[PDB]
This record gives sequence, structure tokens and C-alpha cells, in this order.
Amino acid sequence: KIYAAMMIMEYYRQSKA
Amino acid sequence: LTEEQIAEFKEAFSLFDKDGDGTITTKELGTVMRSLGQNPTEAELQDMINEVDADGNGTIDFPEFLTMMARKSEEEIREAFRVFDKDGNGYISAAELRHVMTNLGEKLTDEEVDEMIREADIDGDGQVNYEEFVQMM
Ligand SMILES: [Ca+2]
Ligand SMILES: [Ca+2]
Ligand SMILES: [Ca+2]
Ligand SMILES: [Ca+2]
Repeated sequence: KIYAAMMIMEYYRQSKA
Repeated sequence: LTEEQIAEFKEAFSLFDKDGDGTITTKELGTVMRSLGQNPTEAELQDMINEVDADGNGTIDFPEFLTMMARKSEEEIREAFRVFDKDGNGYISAAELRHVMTNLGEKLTDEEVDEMIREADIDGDGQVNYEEFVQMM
């Protein structure tokens, strides 16, 4: 469960920079 | 585990840790889950923290986040895919991707959105299927 949010966020950071 | 990976996870940890105090509370996990279209209960949010918790002190600090991020899977990727695929048809359209992204704290113009889709889109149909989603995650 919590790891899915973790990777969506990693993708999100990877995308903002 | 490389200095570059450690650095990324640290920058990732920050996005959860809103007040920048160096701890993820259930309050902040709840903010994250909600802008991802979920609605967990305070005990569901407490269950997710125990998954990472090493001390038993109710919060995630960075070394605990790193342990988890490092330890690690098909289930979790599908779970992430489902956050994006709101109508459940098996494809992430540009509307759905835009929608999730703004909820996290962007406003992208249509051309920014299409850029992101173009980056992910292997077969050129202008939507992201699951095979393509693994690739971008
Ligand atoms: Ca905090
Ligand atoms: Ca702790
Ligand atoms: Ca869809
Ligand atoms: Ca496609």
C-alpha cells in the first residue's frame, strides 16, 4: 500500500526536476 | 545503494514531510493519500505507518523511509496504476494524468501534459497502458 504512493511521488519529483 | 539513489529518496521523503521537521506524521500521509484520490481512515493511515515504523513511535523518519525504499512488487505498481486510471478502462488518458498531477500541486498546460504522455507512449495511441506505465516507474 504505502510504497505505491512512494513511487508515484518519486515519479512526481523526477518530473518536477 | 548509491549516493545518487540516497539523494533521490531524500528528495522524495521531503515531499511527504510538508513542515520539513524531518518526520512523516499520519496527518501528512493523509494529505498525500487524499490528493491521490484516496480516503483512508485514521487507523488505515496508522496501519501504513507501522509498515515502515521501526521504533514504534508513530512516525516515519528518513532512515526508516530509506530502509523501505531500499528493501524494495507487481501489486504496488498496479495499485499506483489504479490511482491514475480513474474510469478503470486500463488506459491512462491525458485527462486522467493531468487530473492526478494538478491534485499533487502542478498546473501543466495541455502541451506539458502531451509532452509527458509522448514520453511514456510507446505505441503512439496518446494514452498510457500498463506496460508503458511500468516503463515510466
Ligand atoms: Ca513532518
Ligand atoms: Ca519512527
Ligand atoms: Ca482510464
Ligand atoms: Ca500507448
